[PDB]
Amino acid sequence: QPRQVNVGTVIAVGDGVARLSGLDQVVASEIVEFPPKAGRNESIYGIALNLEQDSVAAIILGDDETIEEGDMVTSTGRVISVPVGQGLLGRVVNPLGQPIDGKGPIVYEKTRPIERIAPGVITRKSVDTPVQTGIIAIDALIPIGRGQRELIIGDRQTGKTAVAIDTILNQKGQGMVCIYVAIGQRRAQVAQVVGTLERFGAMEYTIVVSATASESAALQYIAPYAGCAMGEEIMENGVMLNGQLVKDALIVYDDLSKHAVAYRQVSLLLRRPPGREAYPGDVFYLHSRLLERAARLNEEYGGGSLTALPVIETQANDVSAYIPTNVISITDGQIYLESDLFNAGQRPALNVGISVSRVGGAAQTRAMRAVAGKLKGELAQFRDLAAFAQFASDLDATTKAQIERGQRLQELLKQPQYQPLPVEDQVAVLYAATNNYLDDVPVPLITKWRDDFLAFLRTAHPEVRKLIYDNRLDRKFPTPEVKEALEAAIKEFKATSN
Amino acid sequence: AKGVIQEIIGVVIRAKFPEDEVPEIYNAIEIPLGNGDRLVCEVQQQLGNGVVKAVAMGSTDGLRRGLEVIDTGRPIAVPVGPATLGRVFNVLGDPIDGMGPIGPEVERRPIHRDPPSFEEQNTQAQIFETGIKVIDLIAPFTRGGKTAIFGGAGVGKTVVIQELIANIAKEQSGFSVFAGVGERSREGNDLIHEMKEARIDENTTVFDKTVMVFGQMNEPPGARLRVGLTALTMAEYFRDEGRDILLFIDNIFRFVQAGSEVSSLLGRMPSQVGYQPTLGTEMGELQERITSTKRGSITSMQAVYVPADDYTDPAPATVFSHLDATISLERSIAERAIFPAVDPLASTSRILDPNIVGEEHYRVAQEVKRVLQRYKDLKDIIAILGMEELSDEDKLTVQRARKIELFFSQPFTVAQQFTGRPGKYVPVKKTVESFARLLNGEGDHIPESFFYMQGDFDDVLAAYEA
Amino acid sequence: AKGVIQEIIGVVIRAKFPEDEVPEIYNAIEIPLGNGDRLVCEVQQQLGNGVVKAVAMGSTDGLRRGLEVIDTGRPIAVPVGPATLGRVFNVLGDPIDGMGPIGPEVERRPIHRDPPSFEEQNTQAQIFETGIKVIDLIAPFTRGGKTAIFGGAGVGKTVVIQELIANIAKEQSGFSVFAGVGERSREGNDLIHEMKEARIDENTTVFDKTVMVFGQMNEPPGARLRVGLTALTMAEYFRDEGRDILLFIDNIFRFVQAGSEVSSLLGRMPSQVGYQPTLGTEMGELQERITSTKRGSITSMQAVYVPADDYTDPAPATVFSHLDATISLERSIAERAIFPAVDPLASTSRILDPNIVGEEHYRVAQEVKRVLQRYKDLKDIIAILGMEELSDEDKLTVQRARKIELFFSQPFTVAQQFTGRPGKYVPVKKTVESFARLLNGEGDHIPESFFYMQGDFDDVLAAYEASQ
Amino acid sequence: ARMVAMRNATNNAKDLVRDLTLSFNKARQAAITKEVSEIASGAA
Ligand SMILES: Nc1ncnc2c1ncn2[C@@H]1O[C@H](COP(=O)(O)OP(=O)(O)OP(=O)(O)O)[C@@H](O)[C@H]1O
Ligand SMILES: [Mg+2]
Repeated sequence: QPRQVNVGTVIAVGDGVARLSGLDQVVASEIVEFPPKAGRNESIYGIALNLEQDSVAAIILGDDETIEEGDMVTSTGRVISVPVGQGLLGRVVNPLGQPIDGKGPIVYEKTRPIERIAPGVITRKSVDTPVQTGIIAIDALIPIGRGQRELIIGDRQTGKTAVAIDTILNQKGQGMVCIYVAIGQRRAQVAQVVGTLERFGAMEYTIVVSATASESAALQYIAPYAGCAMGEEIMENGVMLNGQLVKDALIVYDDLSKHAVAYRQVSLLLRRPPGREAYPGDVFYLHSRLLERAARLNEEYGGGSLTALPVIETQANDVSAYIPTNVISITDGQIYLESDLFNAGQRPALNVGISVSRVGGAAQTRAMRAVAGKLKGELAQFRDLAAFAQFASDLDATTKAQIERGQRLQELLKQPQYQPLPVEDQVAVLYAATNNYLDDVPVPLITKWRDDFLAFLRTAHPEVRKLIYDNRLDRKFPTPEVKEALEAAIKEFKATSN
Repeated sequence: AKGVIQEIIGVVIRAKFPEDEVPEIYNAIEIPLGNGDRLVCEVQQQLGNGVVKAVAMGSTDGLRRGLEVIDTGRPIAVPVGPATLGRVFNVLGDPIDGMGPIGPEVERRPIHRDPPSFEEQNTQAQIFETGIKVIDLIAPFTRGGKTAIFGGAGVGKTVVIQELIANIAKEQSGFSVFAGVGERSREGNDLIHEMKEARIDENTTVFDKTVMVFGQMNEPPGARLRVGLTALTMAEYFRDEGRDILLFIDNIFRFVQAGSEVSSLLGRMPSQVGYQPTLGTEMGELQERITSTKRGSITSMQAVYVPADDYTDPAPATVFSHLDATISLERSIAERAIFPAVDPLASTSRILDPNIVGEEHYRVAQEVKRVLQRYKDLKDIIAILGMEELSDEDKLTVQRARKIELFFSQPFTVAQQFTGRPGKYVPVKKTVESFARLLNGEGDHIPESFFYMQGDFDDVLAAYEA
Repeated sequence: AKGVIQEIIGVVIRAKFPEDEVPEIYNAIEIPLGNGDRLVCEVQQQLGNGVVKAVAMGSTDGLRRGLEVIDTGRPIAVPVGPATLGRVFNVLGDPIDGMGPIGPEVERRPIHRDPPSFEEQNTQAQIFETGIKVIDLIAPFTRGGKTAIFGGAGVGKTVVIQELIANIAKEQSGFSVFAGVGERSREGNDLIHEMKEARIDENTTVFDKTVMVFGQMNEPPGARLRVGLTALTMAEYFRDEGRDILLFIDNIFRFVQAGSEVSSLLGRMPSQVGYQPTLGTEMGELQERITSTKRGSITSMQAVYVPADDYTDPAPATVFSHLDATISLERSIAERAIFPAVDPLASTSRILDPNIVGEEHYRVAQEVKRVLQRYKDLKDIIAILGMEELSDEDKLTVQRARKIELFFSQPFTVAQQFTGRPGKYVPVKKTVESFARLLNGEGDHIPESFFYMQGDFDDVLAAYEASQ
Repeated sequence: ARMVAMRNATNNAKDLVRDLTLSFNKARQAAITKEVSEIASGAA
């Protein structure tokens, strides 16, 4: 089937950037092919970014050492696109849709173009259905709802990837399809993440799009946009997961700071003028394009949603830097993880004082919304009285019990790793703590207490958990039916243990 | 009047036109696409020999280096008129709402207009009557003036906007304009559209009295740059009729950011921290069309987001150079069921001087915010002294402060169908008289929670008598 | 082949070749240079009609324009195999020791190779006992994983590296590779030679199981840039055949700084503080080759130099995401005569997991961090108000934290040159037991000064009894 | 005793102010250097 293709000549190939000379009538983001030649039996694609007069500066999606001056490039008519559909679930694919786990070819029928306009202005809807992270601190104080983009910002090693993986693991039966985009992450760490996902059986609904550090900066630059297109297809067409047409996607960009670094590299290799901190001028536009594609569409456009969880590392906890402030501005909420809190035993390490979720209670179940108000108020008030706690020892009994309750609540949130708690379990624990049933327990045992309590509900009374889950959407959660057989269960557990 | 695209670098398009038909500096390029619609660019720099450098206003992910471009002669033309009311528009004036396109009979006006001359400016500042007690007392607006709210989410800023629109539409004619510049599409859209469509006043929804233009973060920098000017043109049409207009430029700072990007991609030499060299002039060309002339006044209440918490940053400083009042919404006041979360402190206004508002208005506004000047600093003392059991006279001051803090709250008409409480419109004279009489001590007979959601002191009294 | 030099800008040489014989991106070209010795440059960029920009990797200060350049047609090829064991090489693979050149029969492998694929990654790791209390307790040294120490100028990175090599180089169970990229030839090498040749493993010296590639501070930027890749090529052969490899790269920073100088001479647009735009990609290309695969394991220990004392510098910030274990050396700790100088709060490790390292070890490490976190939270209160204002339990935690800070100090066998304290090797079990006893309360009566330069807790108790 | 303790605390606070002033001046010089470097890079 012979066809005529436009051909140019590589006149200057450098550090992953090639000047393609005459490729007239090339679309502004096409895929130049670099057809195989003597010594290379495969094709190395590239993205024709700069369409300058008499030149096409194109970043190379692969290894540029093989490309040589004078090589012919054929301009495929397609804009940069990624395969999407059911076939990508459970597969690790590089941002071009090519599998890298070697489990076979990707079976697909549709290729959605990356770098698509936002889903729409009026096409969205209010975020109401919650995303159950499984972390009590997140699910109670900083709620995440379907269609809400929530940044995870922290220091170099505080638990950002741990929080993201816990969120991904928790979506077992909640009709969510997770996507994990690993930008600039070392291949061993991506392998560890895939092993963790496979160990807990969370690789039947997860797509891993990894552009590791060794791979060219163009692949890292397009790493989130691929995957975002995958989630766009999932929310717009749906995938058959567990026999259900799931149209909810949860995408986690492993590190957007590394994505910004890759964009800076490809821009400076293209000799585009720099901006602040050597980043290009339109990097806020870079991240706003990516994050504004996460939306909760209305019922007229399908009713699907895409939840984004960007991850950012900050140098020396400087949240005033350029990329951190840009993405903080873009996102609908922030989860601050601090090394000071992480070392002090607070394992989730959320700085609940400065962590915010602009969606708020609308991203919580009615049970969680009803219960967590007291939790948030008491935690904030304990943070306020920390000043008197550090110095004053003459505080009255009211303030002593108040600070003690604050410590109770803080120790309640010291959740371990890879142990998510479903919504009913968190609701039961928060009801037990907020209704003074946990006051007699000393702080160092509270976590153990909580764990033991759950075992009780997993053995003595599963019907109370079923009842809590069944009517978690009612306007007034503390139904007299719910209020009984739960306080009774708590009191029964109190007698059995200590 | 037809040129050819030469270069395409991101959202900056260079186009070569014939020698004698080069487009002007702010004309539209209007690149036609294959699938029927068009990509409207905006010229930014005439240069070379018939070559113009323009900002895309769109994706430019499907354009070659030979596509024809049709100069429109005039700048971006936006529909203005009563037809463009209760509708949502983009930067180009194309209605992005579900309803149909704007008819050809509606007048189209250029996006770029000259702000009113010096002779037309009012020689004396005038207070703008909003009806909200805390706003009209602590931080009064200005007719044709600028006000900025510094508040996040969940503090009722959207409800404040809705009530301001409703009050201006009831007491005056009061058409309103809302330009969401660089907003989250979730917050700006489908959580402003639905809340204002649901909110109703005199059997008319707030959305029916408000124009909306939305340049969101997903759109290219040029769209976020010119959405403010689109809203200014739409508001200026009504201002020419003599009607008073209230304009909400949500995240005016995202306007500045947009310009920065537009400069960085335009090759302009960077200024200060990466910001554009034309910062002051660009902000002036937008903030000077917001003024009170003889015919009418465009009062603006903007929203400012400061990166991190840096007010020293050039964008917040440039915004503040054009601000007349600041309203500081706070989480603590909002979580205390005080529906208007306006902080009595940290909310300033240059109108609050005895020459404009009046000696009595200034005197009471200084009497209040003085018992709170200490922010009830007694609260620190109460924490480690328990009031020393009681204060010699301070305990009174605490009672008055709590009573006035409760009294700052007001039932809003837009929330009348949510909380089931009728909306109260309080004139500035009623507010000043009520607060003065409360500070004299007339309000020392009623307990707290009787000031919780009532419009005037007289309304509190009626309640005590009943 | 047979090009001509056009420009000589620093160590970057631009050469024009025939139109159809342009060298590839990473090929090696050679200037005859006369005298029978040639200058081997590595191409970096292709600029147009036969013009290529290459890095000299040599003095490049006595050659003129118009000199001919011969295109070898292959990248830098270094010898690999058992022939490289016990020998010292340049970046080019040419031996610099007194022994003869490597024979032609020895395999030559290019120094530029693709890193192991995603399939080959081996995520299995286990604790590697090193005998240093702070390393084996807070940030365990990882077998088959990547670890590094980030230290300033005045801290003892070299002392820690030498102690680690002395401790773990006798019981290697495999070969080892040491790369001296941008390090002093006084201590970084030629006294590691003295220590490695002196150490004996059953009549075979440690130096007989080591491939050492140098390229130190005196070499031009190209040698420091590609010496790491040469060492990785020499170690990948041993990993691919199943032999366990202990890899010790010195100052990965110096590798990055050279890349920066090369990029500056190449005319690339600078990024951040003068660094190359391609910093992340270069770091990835070097580091992803340092991986344990399913065929063999590389137990890699790296050093990183932080410019000034800025841990936010782009080079250490790029390194931080490529490690399994991070050990942060701080000048403030070093100036307190705490020569290990490791900051427990800024040092982490992936295998510090109760399933991997043990429940007791994990609990002890977490408590030793929670203490000293309570201390860091109270540094200013102690600084201004003083010790008295703290509560009783806060006073106890602060005293225990300062005792722990003193106890993390440990004399090293390689530190006898300037310190009179004999070296101490504390097993991981002894370290865990000592710190658990310290946290329980045993040793509260002991003054803090008795925890300085000691081994396990028994040595501290014996010193206290000697002081009575 | 309170007088002596506050004298010592004031001296410590003054020393800490001096140290923080040195650090702030170093940060200020670094910020100016970074700003001029990036401005010159953008100009060139
Ligand atoms: N309960 C916990 N919750 C979160 N993190 C934990 C918990 N317990 C231990 N950790 C730490 O979190 C690590 C998981 O990686 P983490 O999420 O911190 O990576 P990261 O923030 O992406 O950092 P990096 O930049 O180094 O890859 C574990 O190795 C351990 O050190
Ligand atoms: Mg991570």
